[PDB]
Amino acid sequence: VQLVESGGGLVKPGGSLRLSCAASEFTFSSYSMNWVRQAPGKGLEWVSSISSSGSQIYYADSVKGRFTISRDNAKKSLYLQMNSLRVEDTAVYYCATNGGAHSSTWSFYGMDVWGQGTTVTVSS
Amino acid sequence: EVQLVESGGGLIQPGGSLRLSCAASGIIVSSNYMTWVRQAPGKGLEWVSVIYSGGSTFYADSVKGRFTISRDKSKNTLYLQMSSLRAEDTAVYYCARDLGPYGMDVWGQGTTVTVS
Amino acid sequence: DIVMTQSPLSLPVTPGEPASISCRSSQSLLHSNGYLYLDWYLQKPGQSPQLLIYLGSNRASGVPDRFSGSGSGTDFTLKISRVEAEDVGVYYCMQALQTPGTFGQGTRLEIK
Amino acid sequence: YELTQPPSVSVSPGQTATITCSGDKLGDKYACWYQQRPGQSPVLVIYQDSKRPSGIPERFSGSNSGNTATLTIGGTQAMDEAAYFCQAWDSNTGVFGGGTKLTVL
Amino acid sequence: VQLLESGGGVVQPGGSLRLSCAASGFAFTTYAMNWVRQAPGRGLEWVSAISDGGGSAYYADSVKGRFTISRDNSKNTLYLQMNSLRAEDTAVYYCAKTRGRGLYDYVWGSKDYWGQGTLVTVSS
Amino acid sequence: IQLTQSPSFLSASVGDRVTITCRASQGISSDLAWYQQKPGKAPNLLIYAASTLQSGVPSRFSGSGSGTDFTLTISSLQPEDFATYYCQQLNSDLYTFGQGTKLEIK
Amino acid sequence: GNYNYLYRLFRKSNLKPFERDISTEIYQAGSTPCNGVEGFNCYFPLQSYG
Repeated sequence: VQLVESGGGLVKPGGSLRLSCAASEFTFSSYSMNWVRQAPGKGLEWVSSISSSGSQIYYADSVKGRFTISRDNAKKSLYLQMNSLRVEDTAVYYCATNGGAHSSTWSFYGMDVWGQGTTVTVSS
Repeated sequence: EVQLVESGGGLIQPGGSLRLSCAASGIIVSSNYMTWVRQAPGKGLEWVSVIYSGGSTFYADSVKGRFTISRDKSKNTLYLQMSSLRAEDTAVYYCARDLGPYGMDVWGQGTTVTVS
Repeated sequence: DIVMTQSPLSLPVTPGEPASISCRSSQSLLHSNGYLYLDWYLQKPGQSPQLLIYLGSNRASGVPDRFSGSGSGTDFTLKISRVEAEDVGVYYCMQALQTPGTFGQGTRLEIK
Repeated sequence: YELTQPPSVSVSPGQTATITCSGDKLGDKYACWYQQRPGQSPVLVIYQDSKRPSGIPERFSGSNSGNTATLTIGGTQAMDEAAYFCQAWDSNTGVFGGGTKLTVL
Repeated sequence: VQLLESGGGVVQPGGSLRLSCAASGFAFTTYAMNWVRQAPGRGLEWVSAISDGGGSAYYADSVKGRFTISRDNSKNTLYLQMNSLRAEDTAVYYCAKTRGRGLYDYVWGSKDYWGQGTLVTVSS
Repeated sequence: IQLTQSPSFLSASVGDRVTITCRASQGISSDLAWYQQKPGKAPNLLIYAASTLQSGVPSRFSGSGSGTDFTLTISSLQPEDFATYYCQQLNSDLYTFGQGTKLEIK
Repeated sequence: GNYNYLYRLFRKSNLKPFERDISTEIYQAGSTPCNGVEGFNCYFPLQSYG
């Protein structure tokens, strides 16, 4: 598929955002999605992940209780609720497909299709 | 702001027919618990009827088989079909809004009904 | 963070006189859904606070009628109609919009 | 769980590069490697510690054993100058390596 | 309505404690709860909040990880986990219930009813 | 259920502490509403749930009791505080009232 | 009061044979807009049993 993200903008610490990652084709249904953020000065961080069915949802230790990944295979969209946006969350986020249907098969694949990242900035 | 206004009562022969009306401003009648409450002269308040927000009806033991409660969604109004009127029906009736644990928060002015 | 500053730091006012307490937010606390998420508390001396003003302008159950709130966006004022001898104690404001919940520093209305 | 990559290594063009990745009992796990040329979204180049995805020339060779994951680039050219992130999965947790920068002269 | 706070006393610098907010006279099954501290003559300052059925565990920075909260929805009680206590948490602790029971009545917002408070002293 | 107020005719001067009792015969423990009625007027809530102050009621009015006993307490009388005071069964099917207590500014 | 058990009194829609309501909305009691805020004409479906 062909992936495009949206939603990154200027918010102050503690604010709310809701990113997105839209797909071109309906092959989106067969891909377990991952959210990966890229620091302005460093490499990448894994943020979250979701299964193809959406029933196997995992978060990074630094982000649980704040973010809420969700998808809609009929809408060919991937979202990421972005609450309590906090001092080090400024980054560029990448939505990357795994291919493995469930979390048990994620280690047998890699994140292959990345969309153009969306810049998120938090500051007073 | 929340006002109930009542009309329809009057001097009526025993056993006759009659109807009350209770227009409501602010409250939607069609989704709240509305009750009919009676007060005989020289006596206190007493319950008559309630029609549920879903449309289910209820009347008292002294009321069953005689009165009927009715409503209109277009005019936001409450009605009471008054029939088989005995001498004990001489009272003043108010319309009130029932909220369960919350009391009869709003009330009407009341209308005097006399039987002769 | 939303850092809120009260004004003034103290208001010693004789009973029977009116009093206004102002606390301004650093950010905008308006329209999470259309209301002003600033809440007012009184901590009377020696005992625990309860709500005086919620949503900027409205008050909770059983509050004296003398209390009223006003202001929008960043400036907010509490309006006591008539100070009396039971009104002594610190007043707090709170931003109720973002998760870090910050209170004021505490201005007492006292009897001088 | 952490993956340790040297901050950067460099070789002259046309040489063979070697970039390491260290983890606790990392030879029991599957490791993926990615190429991030500056200003670019990364691209997967090695997965399953031995297999090479479609669209990648065979000179991207990776291997894993013990506590070290290694990637080998024979005949390094100009556009091999990129950030290289060794990746691995442990307990359903995406943990990225430090990221070794490769410089060609 | 009664908010009986239990536990509390003199604990050791770096030691441990756990506090109980036994509530009654109201549902507590659809109501959120808050934890509020007040160091001696230093003002009301926030600590914690919980949703109707737990899971939502919301903390300030100074209690990041070091404090955790729980509730006993059957027995109608509120709890508070403590570890490695410093000298700045020497205070009296108020458990307080949110106004209300609908959404956008933020679980970290208005606090209608408060308790009597128990002093937690960290010293030797 | 049967609710009984006690006693019916009650008298006091301004400033007295009054305790109007509506006694629950079975025991219901949260279902009381206090209805003050100016002579020939529309009643109004005073205390709902038998202990909490209904909004807009002045702070001189208080309620107490739970279970089988219930009371109305007025801390400081006013010359206009004369009325007929009703107790009601909340959360019921017939919404049984009391007979009515007529406080008098005497 | 055992306030562990509750009952949805505040609801306008009648229930269908074997229907289970579990929502946590602000019951609007009239025309006064609730706007996610509890207060007058803005109560809550569940009612705790005493």
